[PDB]
Amino acid sequence: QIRNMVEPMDPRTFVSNFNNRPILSGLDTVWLCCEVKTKDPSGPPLDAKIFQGKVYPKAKYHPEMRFLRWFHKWRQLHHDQEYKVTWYVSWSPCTRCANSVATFLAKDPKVTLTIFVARLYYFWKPDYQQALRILAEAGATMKIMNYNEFQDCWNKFVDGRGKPFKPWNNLPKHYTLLQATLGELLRH
Amino acid sequence: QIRNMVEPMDPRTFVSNFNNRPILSGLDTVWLCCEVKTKDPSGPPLDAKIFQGKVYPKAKYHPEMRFLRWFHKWRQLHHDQEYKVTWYVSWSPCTRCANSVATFLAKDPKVTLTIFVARLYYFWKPDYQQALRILAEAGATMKIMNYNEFQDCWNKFVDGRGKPFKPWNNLPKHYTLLQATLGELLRH
Ligand SMILES: [Zn+2]
Ligand SMILES: [Zn+2]
Repeated sequence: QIRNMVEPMDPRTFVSNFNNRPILSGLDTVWLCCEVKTKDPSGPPLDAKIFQGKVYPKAKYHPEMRFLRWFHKWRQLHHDQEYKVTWYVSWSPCTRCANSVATFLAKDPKVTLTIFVARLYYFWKPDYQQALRILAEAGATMKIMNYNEFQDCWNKFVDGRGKPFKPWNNLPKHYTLLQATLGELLRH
Repeated sequence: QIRNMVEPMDPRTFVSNFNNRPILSGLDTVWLCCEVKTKDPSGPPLDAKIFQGKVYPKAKYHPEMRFLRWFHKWRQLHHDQEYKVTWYVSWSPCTRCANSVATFLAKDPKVTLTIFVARLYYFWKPDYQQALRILAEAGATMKIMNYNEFQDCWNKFVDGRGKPFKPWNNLPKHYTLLQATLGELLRH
């Protein structure tokens, strides 16, 4: 049970940065909730951690970059086998980071990433639209966080204090918008 | 010109009821701006009108239903030829209105409708989704109002007032959302 493997983030912090209002400003931070497993989806969570970084460049200090460096040294300490990573990230990847995660997934065919985004990041600038396409073109499975993944993220990475998940009104309103957007953007 | 054929609506009313923030309810009414034309769209508009209806049932007082009765009476006064109707309605259609318009478009292969919605109405509830999916059958061309269609509507149906149309913030961002949602819902 990964609640001990990580240093769970604050409830007032989660409700703020994982709010899925598609157009939102005032959140300068992107929170990545990481989780490593084997080619199995049914066994134990093998390792887990929470990265965070601020959005202004350099992109070398972004929570998807902190992951890529961490997972490089971590892959060394464990045996060569197929891994299944999955992210619960607050904002979608930026443009430079999407290129890094693509070069990574390309070199290393044993890992297969799955990113759940709470919000799509600059879904209107066409640079960021091809960033999402770059990822799904490298093998990364891109999805929108729905009620289950918001809940499953609360249980696993928060000071839940046994408290159960409290969903805001307009969650599936925003979900239907964001899924359909990600659906159109990835379409080719 | 058609600013003369109708009873132009108020400027403060148009920005109010045609604002395209995908999520809205503080809005009790639905506004339908109609326009009938010939086979050739490069000709002038034959007639035009503004309907109104409150959003609560029965659907008999919905602005797309007042049209269906009005257009039946108007059809008689002219010779039979092919009409190209186009709506600029603020909310998308409800479920029962969509049945009317589908069966209506079915009786008369000479009419071809084009509906421009400013917002999708209850785009998350699953029946209101096959609601748009009906009109898509029986031929209705479904589209989202982008800036051009908002502008063209101000010109034709709004008491211009000698002040220019000022488009509201995030209009083409909201367009991306609603355009993506509608697109996915119609293939679904
Ligand atoms: Zn980045
Ligand atoms: Zn109706």
